[PDB]
Formats: sequence, C-alpha cells, structure tokens
Amino acid sequence: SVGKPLPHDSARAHVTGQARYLDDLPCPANTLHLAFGLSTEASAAITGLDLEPVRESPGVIAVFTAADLPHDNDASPAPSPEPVLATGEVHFVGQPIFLVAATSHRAARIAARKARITYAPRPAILTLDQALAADSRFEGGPVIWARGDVETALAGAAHLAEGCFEIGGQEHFYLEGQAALALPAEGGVVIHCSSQHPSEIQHKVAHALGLAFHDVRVEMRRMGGGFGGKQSQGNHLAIACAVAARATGRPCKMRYDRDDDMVITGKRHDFRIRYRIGADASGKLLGADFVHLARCGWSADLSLPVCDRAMLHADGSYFVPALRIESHRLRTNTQSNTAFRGFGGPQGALGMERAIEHLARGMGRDPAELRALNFYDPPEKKTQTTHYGQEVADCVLGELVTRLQKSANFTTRRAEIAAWNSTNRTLARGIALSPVKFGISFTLTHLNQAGALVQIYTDGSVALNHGGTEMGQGLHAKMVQVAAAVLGIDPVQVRITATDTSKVPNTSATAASSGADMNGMAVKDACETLRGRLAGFVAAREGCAARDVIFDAGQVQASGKSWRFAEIVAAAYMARISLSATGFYATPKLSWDRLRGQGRPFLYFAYGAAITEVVIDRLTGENRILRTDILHDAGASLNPALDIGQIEGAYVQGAGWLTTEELVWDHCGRLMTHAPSTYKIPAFSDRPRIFNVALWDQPNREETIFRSKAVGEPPFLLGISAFLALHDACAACGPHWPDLQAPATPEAVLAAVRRAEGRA
Amino acid sequence: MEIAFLLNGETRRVRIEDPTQSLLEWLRAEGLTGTKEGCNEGDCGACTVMIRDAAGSRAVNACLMMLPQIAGKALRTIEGIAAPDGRLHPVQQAMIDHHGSQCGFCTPGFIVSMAAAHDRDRKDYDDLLAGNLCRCTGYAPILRAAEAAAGEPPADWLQADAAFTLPAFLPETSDALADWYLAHPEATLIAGGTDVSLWVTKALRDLPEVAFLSHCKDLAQIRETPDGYGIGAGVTIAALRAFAEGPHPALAGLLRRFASEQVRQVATIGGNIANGSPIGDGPPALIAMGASLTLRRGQERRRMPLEDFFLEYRKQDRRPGEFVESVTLPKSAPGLRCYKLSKRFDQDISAVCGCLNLTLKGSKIETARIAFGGMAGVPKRAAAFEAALIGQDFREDTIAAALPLLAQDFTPLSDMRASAAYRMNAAQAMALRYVRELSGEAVAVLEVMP
Ligand SMILES: Cc1cc2nc3c(=O)[nH]c(=O)nc-3n(C[C@H](O)[C@H](O)[C@H](O)COP(=O)(O)OP(=O)(O)OC[C@H]3O[C@@H](n4cnc5c(N)ncnc54)[C@H](O)[C@@H]3O)c2cc1C
Ligand code: XAX
Ligand code: HPA
Ligand code: FES
Ligand code: FES
Ligand SMILES: [Ba+2]
Repeated sequence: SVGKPLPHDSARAHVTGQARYLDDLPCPANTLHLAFGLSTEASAAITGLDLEPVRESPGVIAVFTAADLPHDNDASPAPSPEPVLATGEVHFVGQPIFLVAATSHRAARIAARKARITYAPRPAILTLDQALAADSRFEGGPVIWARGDVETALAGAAHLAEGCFEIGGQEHFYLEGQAALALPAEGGVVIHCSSQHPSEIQHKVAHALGLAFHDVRVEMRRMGGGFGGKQSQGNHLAIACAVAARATGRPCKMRYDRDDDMVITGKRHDFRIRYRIGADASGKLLGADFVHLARCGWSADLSLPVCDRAMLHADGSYFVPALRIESHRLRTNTQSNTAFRGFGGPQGALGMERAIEHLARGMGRDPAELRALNFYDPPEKKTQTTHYGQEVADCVLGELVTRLQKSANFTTRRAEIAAWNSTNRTLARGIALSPVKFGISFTLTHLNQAGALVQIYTDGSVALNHGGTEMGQGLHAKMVQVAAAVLGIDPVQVRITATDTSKVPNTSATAASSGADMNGMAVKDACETLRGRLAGFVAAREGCAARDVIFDAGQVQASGKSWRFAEIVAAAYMARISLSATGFYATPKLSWDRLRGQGRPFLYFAYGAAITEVVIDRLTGENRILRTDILHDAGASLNPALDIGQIEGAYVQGAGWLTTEELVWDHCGRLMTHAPSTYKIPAFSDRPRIFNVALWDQPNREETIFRSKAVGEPPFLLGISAFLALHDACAACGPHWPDLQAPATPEAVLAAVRRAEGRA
Repeated sequence: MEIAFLLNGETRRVRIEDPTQSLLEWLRAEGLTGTKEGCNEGDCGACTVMIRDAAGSRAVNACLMMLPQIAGKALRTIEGIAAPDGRLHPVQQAMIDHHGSQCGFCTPGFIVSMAAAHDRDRKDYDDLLAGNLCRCTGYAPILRAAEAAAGEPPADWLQADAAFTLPAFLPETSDALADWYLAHPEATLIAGGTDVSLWVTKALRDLPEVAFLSHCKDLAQIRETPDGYGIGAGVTIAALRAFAEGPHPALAGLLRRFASEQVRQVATIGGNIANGSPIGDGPPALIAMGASLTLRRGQERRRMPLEDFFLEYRKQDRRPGEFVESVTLPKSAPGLRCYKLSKRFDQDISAVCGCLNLTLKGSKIETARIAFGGMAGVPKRAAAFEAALIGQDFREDTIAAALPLLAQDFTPLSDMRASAAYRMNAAQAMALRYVRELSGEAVAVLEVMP
C-alpha cells in the first residue's frame, strides 16, 4: 500500500458530515458546559473578586476559584508553573481567573461576564523593547551559540550587509476550536479532547485531580486542525473539565468560542531579527551574526524549545564558516506563545533569508545565484557542518533548485517581468526563489519514541492503534498503508482505532513532523512481529523455513500452496498463536548539548524550493500571488497525493503568515485582532492562480519508514518565497532598499515601495 | 407561534417560543451535528446550509439565520446533501477524489456551498466559496474538485425540494409593516439579520418586540421609475449586485467584495443603510452616485439624499416609527468608480472605501462626487477636496495639487485595520488612481493575469 496516492482515512465520512469531533459527540442528559472568566487587566493584583452575580446567573451549577482546585494549579508544558485559574494576580488580558459550570454552554458564557472584579494594576511589559529594558525574560539571560569568530570575518569581509526587521506573530485558526469532555467513570476519569498530545492531557488532568496516571484515560479520534496550538493549550480545558466533573459529579464538557480562543490561548512567537552578514569578492559567505528577540508571553509554555529550533535553523540553507546567534527569551504581559508549524524554524530561517537577500541587493548580485553559490555541498574527506556542528551529507538543494528553475521557466519569466515593469507605473511584478533546509526530529531528544498496538481478528480483519493523533495530515492513512504493506494485506482489512493512552501509553506530542516517521516504524514493528508469528507457524505446519512464507495481496504462499490471509490466521488461532502485538520505535543517532549548542539533534533534513510571482499596486499597497512553483523533497513518499496536499496547504499557510495575517495589541495588552473579522487568514481566491507543486523523489539516506521523509512542518517555510517576491516587487520601484517587514500587509508593502521611491 | 419548512426531504413543523435562536443552534440541538461551529460571526462558512424558495436555491450561514426566516422555505443541511438511497452528490465524490479534505472540518460547509452552486449551475467558485474558509489544503484541491463535479448532471433529489408548499411579527405587505411599526417604535427590526444576530450570539443581548422584514415581497423590489431605478430596502446585496451588472458595472464590482456570497444572499441594502455603519460599503457608492433614500413613518414619505441620512456617528435621521423603505439611483452613472481597500480582498472590513464620480466638459471638471467610507466616523462626501476639483483640468498634477485638502476633509482613525497615516494616504492614492484608470492606465491589481 505504501507509496500509493490513497485518500484520507475519513475522506468519505468527512464529505458526508458523519465524521464526529468533540462537540459533535453524544453524551449524558446532565452534561454541564464550562466557560472561563477572563482578566481584563494586563498586570494586576486581584484585590476584589465578587462572583455573587455569577453564581446567581441562571443555569449555573458551579463556579470555581483557584482556591477551590483540589490539586496542582498548573497547565504549563514547562517545569515552569502556569496556573489554570489565576492565583492572586493576573499577567495578561485574557487570563482565566475563574470557571463557570452551567446547564448550557450559552448560559455559562453569559455568567462568565457577570463577575465583579477589582484589580490593583501594576506597570505592564508589552513591547520587546520594554521587556529587554526591564529584564523581563526567560531562562535567566539570552542563549549564545558561536561557530568560529564572526567579528573577525566581518572585520575584513569584502561585502557586508547589516539590517534590522520585525517578524509578527501568527494565530492558529484551526477550524475546530480547543475542546474537551470529562467523564467521571467511577474511581478515575475519561477525557475526550481535541488534543495533539493525549499523554500530557493525561499527565495534567491526573495531577489536577490527584490520582495516579492509571486512573486517567484520554481518547482522541480527530481534530479540526492543530498546527501547534493543540500541542499544549489543551491542558487548560481538560483540567477545567476534570476538576468540575470531580466536583459536580456530572460529566463536564468545555469548548472555547473563537473570541475566547484567540484572547485566552497563545500564538506564534513574533520575533525581531538583527543581522550582520558578510561575504568575500567571489560571493562565498564569510559569516553571519544574528540576534533574536522572541515574544514568549506571560508564561513559558514551549518557548524554550521553540527558540532553540529558531537558532538551529539560523543557517537557512547555506554553509556559513562563522555563525553566531544571541537569542532572547523575552517575557511580556501578553499571551503565552506556543508551538506552531515549524516550531521556530520559520523565524530563524527567515532571518537568514533576509540577510542573504540584503547582501545580494547590496553587492548588486542576483540572490538566486548568490544562494546557489552558497548551498551545502551535495553528498558523495571532510563533510561540511552546521553552526551546531551537525554533518550535512543529505543535501540535494544543488539539483533541486536546478530542477525547479528549469521546469518553472525561471530565467525567461524574470526577464519577462523586467520589461513588464518598465511598461507599468502603477503596478509592479516580483519574483523570488526560496530554499528550505529543515531538520527532522524533536529538539528535546527523548521525545523521539513512538508506540503501536495491532490486533488480528479471526476473520482476518486487523485493528490498528498507535500514539499519533489525527489533525488532517493524513497520519492514519499512512499508518494503514504501512500496516497493510507489512502484513501483505489490503488496506481495507486494516481498521484504525481512536488514539488512546490505555492502548499506547507514554506517547509524545504529535509534533516535529516526527508523527509519521516514528509511528510508521512503531506500526511496522508490531506488524512484523505478527507477520513473523504467522510465518513461523506456517513453515512449521507446511515444513520449511519461515523466510520462505510470502505474505502478499491478501494471500499467503508457502510450499507452493496458497491460502487467503484469512485462512492462515484462523488456523494460527486454532494453533493458539497470539495475534496481538505491540510495536515500538526510538529515533537513532540523536545526541546534542542544548546549552553548548553542539551535537546532532536531527536524524536528517527535509529540502525543497519555491518560486513565487506577485503583483503590487504602488498607490495603496494591495497585493496578490500570481504563480507558485514548488519542488519539495519527501524522500520516498508514503502517500504521494497526501504529501502534495500537505505541501500545498503548508505553503498557503506559510505565505499567509507573511502577508495578511497580523496580530495587533492596544496600549493595554488587549488583543484587537481576536475574531475572524480582524484576523485575515488566506481565503479561497488567495490561492496561487497557477500552483505547481511537484515532488522530489529520492529515497532517504537514513533508515526511515520505507525511505520516506517527514513532510509536516518543512513545506511551511516555502512561504518565504512569497515574502521575498513581494520584496522583489518593491525593489523594482526605486533605487533604494525597501526594508519590507513581516507581515507584508498592504500597508507594510506600501511602506516599502515608499522607501524605495524615497518618501518620508 | 408555529412555522413549517422542508428539512432534508422530510416535512417538518416547529413551535417558535424563542424567535432569536439561530438555525445553527436549532440543527445542532436537534442532532444535525454535521453543521459545525466556527465563530458565530459569519466569517468562516463552517455552517453553510442550503435554502430554497420561489426565488431559487441559495447558500447561507445557519448561524446568522433566525428560525422564523426559514418559514415556508426548503432547507438542506450537509447530512442531507447525498441521495436518500445513499449515492453521493457529484460534489462529494469529486471532493473525495481530489482530496478536498484534510481535517474535514470546513468540508461540510464547502459541500453544501458547492452543492448549491452545482444546483443553480454556478461556476465562479472564487467568489462562491469565498465564504467558507479552510486552514488546511490551500483551496487548490477544492477548486479541482468543484470543476470536476461541474461536468456531472445536477442532483435530481435536491431538485425535488422545489415543489414545496406550492409572538414575533412577520409582515407580508409593506403597509402592514408601517401599520405595526407605527405603534411599536422600540421594536427590534430584523431584515437579513447579519448585524442583529451578532448582538445575540456575540454581544449576548435579549430583544423582545421583533419583526422579520424578510417576508415582505413589496419591500424587496427592483422597479424602474422615470428618474432612474427604485430599489426597495428589502433587496438583497446578491440581487443588487446582479442587477447592477448592466446599468452599474462599477457598483457590482464593489458589491463583489461585499461580505461573502453566503451573507450577500440575506444581507439587504436598506439593512446596511439603516445599520448606519461608517465602514459600511453600501453608502459610499450610493452617495458618490447621488441616490435619494426613502423613509416611512406610517403613511409618511420623506425623500432625502443619502448623505443627509447620516448626521453623527451612531446617530441617524430616523424618527420614532420611521423605517427605510426604498432607495432611488439614476439610470446611468458612467463616471462612477468604487475602491475598496483592506488587508485581504474577499470578505473584510474596508479601511478606506473610495468612491469617485465626476463629469467632463472636454477637459474641465463639471460635477464632482467624491465620497468615502471609514475616513471619518460617518460615511461623508469630501467637501474641501471636491470644491477644489470643480472647474479645473482633469490631469494628474491638478488632482495631485488638491490632495492635501482631504486631510482637512477627514482626520482618520488608527485601529487594528490601518494606521490613520495610511488610511489618509490611501484616500489620496485613490484620487490619483481615478485619474489614471480613467485615462486608461493599468491600475487594478486584481485584474492582472499570471
Ligand atoms: C460575515 C459578515 C460580513 C459582513 N460584510 C460587510 C461588508 O462587506 N460591507 C458592509 O457594509 N457590511 C458588512 N457586514 C455588516 C452589515 O451591516 C450587514 O451584514 C448588512 O449589510 C446589513 O443588512 P441586513 O439585511 O443583514 O440588515 P440587518 O442585519 O437585518 O439589520 C441591521 C440594522 O438595520 C436595521 N434595519 C434593517 N432593515 C431595515 C429597514 N428596512 N428599515 C429600518 N431599519 C432596518 C435593523 O433593525 C438593525 O438595526 C458584514 C457582517 C457579517 C456578519
Ligand atoms: N491538515 C493538517 N496538517 C498539518 C497540521 C494540521 O493541524 N492539520 N499540523 C502540522 C503540524 S504542526 Mo507541530 O511540531 O505541532 S508545531 S507537527 C505537525 C504535523 C504533524 O503531522 P506528522 O508529520 O507528525 O504526521 O504536520 C502538520 N500538518
Ligand atoms: O520540534 C519540535 N516540535 C514541537 N515540539 C517540540 N519540542 C521540542 N522540539 C519540538
Ligand atoms: S459559525 Fe463560523 S461562519 Fe457560521
Ligand atoms: S480541512 Fe482542515 S479546515 Fe478545511
Ligand atoms: Ba491559538
């Protein structure tokens, strides 16, 4: 089955509406619904809390203070504490101080507002400049990694370019909002939730209730999107549900409304990047000097590992002899930023892509040629390393870019625009190529383990269960395709179970694009074990070596005789051979020192390239993509179709982050963009009018599941292409350096045209 | 109170005891879990349902739709798109084949939205599916799907709904409305409900005394009069855009980008006007083409120019018992142009809305009608800039020479959608655009071919 363009595990159930998400799920007539009461102050001591009108509001069955919580008031993924209900003080506008439990969802949302809270407000850290000046930061100082001596390279670099640019945040906008249901199954609880990470939900609920882990069970069939948001910010609702369930004796469900969701929960860390990049007269980089200022928010969340990935990807796609990052983990009284597709990679990589571009324009060289000249060497006695010193011997970017530019007709179109530009005076076209080098695996390396559990029933039909969770990436499809591949049976015969902590325990988050890689291996292990059992039994029963029992096309063959897979299982049942097996996998070769900034964090890297064409109106700044040409490397793809899709959407979302999506706070830490009306993700007509996504088909150098390559996060970084092309459009206006900022909204685009033109 | 309708083939009657309960509510409460929740603000079409009546089949957001509106209609939800025998709509299959699914959440919305397009044989998927948004796939798979599903014959079972039927006031005649609204001044009027329902779902507000104008055919009228065209306050934007196509290709072009197709089917012109928004996109167009409004205080009829209707912010020339009845726009307005500007093109609140319409007499500017949305807290015409342009040459430099007068006409605001500087700057930019476009320049960014 592996390598077929088969459809998503629920594509029909999807398209007919019968796919059921948390809020869709049936439940008892007494199920109460919960709502958070949110702080309106950015940095205050709560000196008055009268929840009298809240309790008296109708439908209200229970209303909760931090003081009411029986155990651990913590949801943080970090060993650093983050309360669920505010403890004595508030740290950002939107912090849940209390929790209503009402007979209807509507009713609780109504009662949530009826609170009488008197705050004693303190000064508030809102901008990075403040945070940095007030020493409002995490980890106790910045992290500083250096390869060689940058200072010395830049001293005598033939060409050097310095700059400083803003990179805004990003809201997730998963169509299914954060959601959880608690069910008090006597003794312990059962949690159903729209979560990327069931096992931490287990951990967090367990602690909040005060019962050992074996009493909390988390089931998870699907999500309406995850993108990093559901990788932690589930804990809050799942704690809220289990704590209220425990207390009210009833089953308690909780789901945010879009308005709550954006206000309460954290987004993509906005960055500021200062770059000092230098080269020689030939074009080969002498070294780059980076400073990251990261907007982590009022709480740790996943800020630590996020900024580690940012620094790891600070090499973009290029070999640099001397590289230094100084990464600041700043705290502000805003939302606790979390994980998001790319997990910081996009941010560090964009700073390298802005530096390399600014250098190109400066020395008056074509960026594509300067990037081509500065890639990592293709494989096949000293292999180049990264700034963290990991050997890069799997880099196909030489070939890939050459492959893409030829197919995308890159040179003709860029010259074709030159003429189009000189004919126009109101509209300008732009075009840029962007490379992707993205390391695959968990930064924190012990999370690199995945588990499975496969049943084979007497009618032949198997039941699949792993630790990975479905958010739409088509994970189960790949698992089914692997499972059917290994047993030599039709993928029909493989059925997928909902993700369970009681089926596969001690899961990691379904994150870092690892999901398909490691679980694939996990599935394959259990399947091979079972397939071995059946083979051994046959070769005994049929007289011969198990090696010679071939399992294929739902048929078993041995001794020159053949049975259906069904017939062989029933017999091995009758023989009393176990048809249930677990499967486990832990990623090999991984070892690095975070604080040192040395070692091999990644098993391998995923590559790709994107050429984007755009138009800009010089008068207002209005913009749109016209064409996109992608050639992403998926290794030997587990599902060609599914992968191509991922790459399409990852790019659209990538570009969406650098274009129309913009997060805005007022002078009080109030998120002004807290609805779909004011946060503008890419809408239908925004799709690249000509959208060519092609795969790079070449087996992975490393021993991954069927030579595949984790395709989740990497193709997000293709969106850079559009931001660069938009800058290439601005460059066409005047002789000056535009200094385009992320996001490149019509206003921010005009402001770059304006600079190139030499105005204000 | 009782209303009946056709829910997915079955004939259903319902007892209205709460008139303001949305249709999204009703369905999910009833069990129709296939319709989903995305925000209850209309922006993401996760709940696009299909309705049908004497007019034809239309795609709407169930979260903006109050039950007493679907009275007498034919409703089709996602769980009822496929054939009763079990066969999938050509849309459902094409979407399976062309992988229009990843997380599956927005899928019900699109299916319903595409199905209604498929039924009415519509193909402008760009504008048509602009309502329901998806985070996951990048729309390209959906666009392939919709084109493949296009070739297949219409769903004959969905077609069968056409034959159907052929406490909270619901009028049937415009008189009967003025009649009732004469005695109930403090009554919450619901036309399309695309702004009133955001007070109930988001702002959580209770409103006794309600009247659905969405059942007064004589209030929703296109009628030709000697002077021009008499558009009734009940006319829906989709239809207003559809009617403009001929006489006003410029107004249609703006109305293209008015909300989504979902909201355009139910949102009305007189609703948008009587709403009284400064970031309202209806007025500036109508005000730049000098269209007279019409009010009714029972048997009373006032008829002022639309600019006069808006005095202060949130304060309008409405009298207790008075309501918007119709608007009157003259036959032709060849010099009119409308410029909407926002972060994203489709379905967004415009930061600046530039409406310009002059006459020539060779080269000299005759009558200038320059009007703006979002520039000051009320849709008003730019006087100082306008007075400067009249009786002057229609060249770039002269128009550039009076641009600073707009900074005396308005002093814009600075929210999350634009900094005053840029809002002001783009306002000026729209005037240069107008002189360029009219001289035959390539100015439109949306019109550029890849
Ligand atoms: C998703 C979404 C997108 C939107 N996009 C846009 C947009 O692009 N451009 C824009 O300008 N607005 C937009 N709006 C807001 C806009 O105000 C309404 O959607 C619409 O224009 C109003 O028409 P309606 O028929 O829905 O009126 P309703 O919402 O029914 O009425 C709104 C107000 O007008 C009053 N009213 C309505 N009709 C009459 C009448 N005949 N006589 C007296 N009073 C009346 C009502 O009592 C109420 O106070 C959008 C709203 C949403 C939810
Ligand atoms: N349709 C769809 N595709 C998606 C996502 C989604 O929500 N919906 N999310 C991601 C993310 S975000 Mo991350 O480290 O948590 S920050 S990991 C990750 C991811 C997970 O899928 P594996 O590669 O593990 O199988 O692919 C992407 N593709
Ligand atoms: O790469 C990652 N992605 C998500 N979470 C993580 N935690 C450590 N590394 C990662
Ligand atoms: S609720 Fe999301 S648009 Fe109807
Ligand atoms: S498929 Fe995930 S939101 Fe549309
Ligand atoms: Ba979020």
